[PDB]
Amino acid sequence: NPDPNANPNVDPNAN
Amino acid sequence: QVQLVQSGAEVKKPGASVKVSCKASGYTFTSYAIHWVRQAPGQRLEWMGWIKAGNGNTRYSQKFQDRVTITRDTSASTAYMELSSLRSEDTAVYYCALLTVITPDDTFDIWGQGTMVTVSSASTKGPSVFPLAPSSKSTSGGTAALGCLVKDYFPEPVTVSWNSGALTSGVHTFPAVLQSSGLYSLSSVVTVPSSSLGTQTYICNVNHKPSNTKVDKKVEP
Amino acid sequence: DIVMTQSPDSLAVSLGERATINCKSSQNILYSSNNKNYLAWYQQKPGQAPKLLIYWASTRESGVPDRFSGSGSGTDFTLTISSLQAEDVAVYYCHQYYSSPLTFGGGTKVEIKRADRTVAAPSVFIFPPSDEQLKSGTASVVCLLNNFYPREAKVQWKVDNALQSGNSQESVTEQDSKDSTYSLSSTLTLSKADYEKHKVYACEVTHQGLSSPVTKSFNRG
Repeated sequence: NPDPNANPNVDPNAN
Repeated sequence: QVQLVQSGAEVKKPGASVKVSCKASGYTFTSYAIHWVRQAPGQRLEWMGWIKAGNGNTRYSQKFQDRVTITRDTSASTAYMELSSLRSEDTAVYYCALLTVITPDDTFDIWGQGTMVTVSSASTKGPSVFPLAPSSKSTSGGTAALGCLVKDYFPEPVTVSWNSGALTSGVHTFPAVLQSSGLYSLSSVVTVPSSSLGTQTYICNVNHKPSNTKVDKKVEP
Repeated sequence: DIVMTQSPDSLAVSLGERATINCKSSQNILYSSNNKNYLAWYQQKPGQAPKLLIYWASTRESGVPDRFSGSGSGTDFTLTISSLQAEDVAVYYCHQYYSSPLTFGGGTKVEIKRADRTVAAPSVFIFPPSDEQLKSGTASVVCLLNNFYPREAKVQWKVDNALQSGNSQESVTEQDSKDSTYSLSSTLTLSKADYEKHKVYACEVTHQGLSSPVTKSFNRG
């Protein structure tokens, strides 16, 4: 699964 | 407009350290993470690490964790990357960047202008700027060629503009070449109407930040 | 590391034509729970930082033209430029943000070819050393080959009709953002003393658009 801390700038639930 | 403005190019000796800064503006500094990405000459982009501007938390690539420290100063709205124990393979352009900011509201991606770090024993040297005057040997048809020779400087880069940026059409600023001496040289040329050499003024503007060299050279027939 | 591999390393198509760039990831970057691929495409033009074009594999950033399109899922991705505009000359990079370290592909250089199959001979200009440089004790002679296509070109130097070898340096621009053309500068560098022992200085140019070599020359002084 993706690591959400790889790029903190990325909100994975935003388009 | 969000902007990221980095410190100037530097040469550093092998084994020494270098500290590049990255001043942010146009947004709330503490809200996002600043990344550091480098690009060695001719090679691909390489991610080094990020720092969360608010809490100062960091994450490093394994390739660099032994030699890189990323830090921030919220009062100055600035991030810093320090690379120690420099080696020839560290010669590269270093970028700070707000990479892939994907927010519920908006999406943006902003980079600094880059900082070239050269790892070398050689000393900093400012360029000489010589005119390449238009003459009968540099006119063909109704076109005249003229330029500036930016000779014997170290390290890279220089920047060249013409007429303080008013002249951009027809300009060719060539890649620098390393001469046998170990110093760089390049030329910047432009083609212009031969008919108007008497009425127009052509000035090349040369900047070599490592030596704080700033030259304006009028190029006359 | 999730290794990103691009194919081809370089491509050339005509203005108007379709360019295709492939990127493959060593690991699946699709998250089934949100049906998102953690991939971005960047464009990088010479001497500038990269510019974000696509994110989530297929989402265009605002401002990005609709002729740029991303496709693909899991480990196989494609960037397509539907109708190339000559400015699209640049290096394209894939990027994954699924896991640390963040990684980039090796880059795909996109160049332009002329659709009308035409050839552009270089315009040749020659510049004697400036008196300013001569006062410093060195003489640089510059030959300019302007706006030629295709890229292959030959310059030979002749001093007093004798062919020269190994004492000149050349530099070539990147392909022009507007016309497919290239330019080349060659510099012949001599000490002032050697410069002053000869009369005729000439550069002789060979290119596909020339049915015989072009020689541009001057007599010292």
